[PDB]
Amino acid sequence: SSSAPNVTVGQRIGTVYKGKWHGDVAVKMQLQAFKNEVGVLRKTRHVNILLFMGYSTKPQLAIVTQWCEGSSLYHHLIDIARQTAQGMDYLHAKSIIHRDNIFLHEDLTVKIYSFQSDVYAFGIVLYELMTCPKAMKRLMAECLKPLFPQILASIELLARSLHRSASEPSL
Amino acid sequence: NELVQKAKLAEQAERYDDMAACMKSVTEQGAELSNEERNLLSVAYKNVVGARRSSWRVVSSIEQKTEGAEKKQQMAREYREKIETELRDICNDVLSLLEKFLIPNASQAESKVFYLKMKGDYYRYLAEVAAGDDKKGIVDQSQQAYQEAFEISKKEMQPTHPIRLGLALNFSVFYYEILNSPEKACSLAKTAFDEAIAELSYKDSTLIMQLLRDNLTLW
Amino acid sequence: KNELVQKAKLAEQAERYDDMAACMKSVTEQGAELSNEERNLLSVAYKNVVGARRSSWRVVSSIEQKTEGAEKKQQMAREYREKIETELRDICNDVLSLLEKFLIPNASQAESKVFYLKMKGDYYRYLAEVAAGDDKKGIVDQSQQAYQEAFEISKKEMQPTHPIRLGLALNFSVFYYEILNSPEKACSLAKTAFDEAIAELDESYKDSTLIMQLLRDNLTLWTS
Ligand SMILES: Nc1ncnc2c1ncn2[C@@H]1O[C@H](COP(=O)(O)OP(=O)(O)OP(O)(O)=S)[C@@H](O)[C@H]1O
Repeated sequence: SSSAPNVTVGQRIGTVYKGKWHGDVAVKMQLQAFKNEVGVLRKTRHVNILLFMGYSTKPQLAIVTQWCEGSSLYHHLIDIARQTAQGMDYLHAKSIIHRDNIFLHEDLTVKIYSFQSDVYAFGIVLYELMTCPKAMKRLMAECLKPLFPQILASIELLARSLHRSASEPSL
Repeated sequence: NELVQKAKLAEQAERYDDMAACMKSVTEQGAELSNEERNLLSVAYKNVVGARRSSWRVVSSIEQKTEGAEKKQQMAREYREKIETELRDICNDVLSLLEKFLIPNASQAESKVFYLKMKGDYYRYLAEVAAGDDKKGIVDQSQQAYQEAFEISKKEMQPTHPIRLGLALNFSVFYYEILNSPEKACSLAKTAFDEAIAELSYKDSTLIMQLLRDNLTLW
Repeated sequence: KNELVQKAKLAEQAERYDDMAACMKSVTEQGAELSNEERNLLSVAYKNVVGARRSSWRVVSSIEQKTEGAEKKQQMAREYREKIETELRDICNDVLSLLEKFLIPNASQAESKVFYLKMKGDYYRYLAEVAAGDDKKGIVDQSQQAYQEAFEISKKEMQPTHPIRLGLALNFSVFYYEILNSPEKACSLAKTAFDEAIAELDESYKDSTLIMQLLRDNLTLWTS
């Protein structure tokens, strides 16, 4: 019990919309351009990032993708900023050039011409998130004014931060 | 307002005995606890009974599962009564201040409702603690305690005021558990959940309506 | 005899330890040798009865600092801290009295001697964290001495990856940085202690890991 206190296609957004194919999903509802962006976007897979859950062609061509529930980049620190750099870095490594989005799943896993073009915009996104170590600011400035594997190493150096001590556990 | 500040402080440290103990004093003055001192005495004694009721629910469980051992069950029972005695001792300490100091000084409808509901719960805890004929007398004391509150607040307070739901939530919890009569339990909550929805503080109200909702799907 | 252990367990399932500690010290007065897990009962029984008072002391003191912009509240907040201080001091002096009187003197086994001596050094440290005047200084040495005696005994006979020795070096280190403010000596002890275990690290490995992660996480805290 408990006493008083103390003290299928579903929802739509856009084209984009929600879905229900084998569970709640997102449906990415011109046609030639839509297919082209589908082909480039559909490449991402085989990672913890940029995951899909289905596809559609008719009666309305669309892409079914896995859902996400969390404090997205705009919807909402370093724990994800590593993920974003890694995911874009890994996709860049596989030779997908984006030159262009970040949504939190479980509130912990943030899900997302040349590589540097994506670097330029990522520096701006990182800057807004941070506005703290000075290394974070220096990395963002360098990107706006390096190789993504170098940016990932830059985050590693930014991982120096890790109050109060902690004794043997009370058991 | 030294006692309240000390109690505010004993809450921050999580020393709940001192919470109530210095809160008893301002009640003993014959004053009408404000909307804050009401809550401070409320959390003060709630945590003191939550602990013993939480210990009792453990020791009682052990006493059931100790069918094997013979002397071991003796100690397990011996300790249980030690908690119940600690549980009862705090309860009598709260009801007494209730009847002597709070309800007599009560003037507002929320004041009377709060203190009788407080009287109602502190007889429902005693009911579970009670074993036999005491259960009958104490539960009979329990039913009267809540009922006075319920008939006060059926008309002397707005349909959405939190205590009206707080009276609805626990009065019903007394209905199902102690009386073993879910029918009255769901009837009270459903009426209570219904009249608020029609009348639909808001953030406060929805905090407990979920418990009103869960009770309805519980019994 | 065996009944007291049963009641202490019955007080660590009800999560009421003031009786668990009270029953355990009663077993201590017997003067016999606490068994492998009867000793552990005493540690957790007393480890929780103290931890409750320390954190209660922590917030109250923190309020005293935050409430520097007043008089009556600070007087009462200071007064309430002195109440948590005194309660804690009593519990400290109770455990130590058992250790030096009954447990340490009969600590025949090496593992037991390091366990108690570390525990004696440990429960001395709790006394130091609250003690301010020269009492802190007196407590600082006795924490140091007892920490050290266990520290030496552990090296002589005990393995370098045992949970106690690791917990001893994790605790001793916390004394260095917190009570003494010598992070150089803290990290040297913490770093050396877990470094040695890693060399010989290879159920037995799991427990050492939980302390070791505590050891290493402590280090990263102190470095920066
Ligand atoms: N798989 C998904 N899980 C959860 N939310 C999603 C998912 N796919 C899309 N959304 C939401 O739907 C919104 C639709 O907007 P977006 O597709 O991100 O951008 P857009 O509105 O199409 O405009 P642009 O210019 O193309 S970025 C997103 O901002 C998310 O909030």
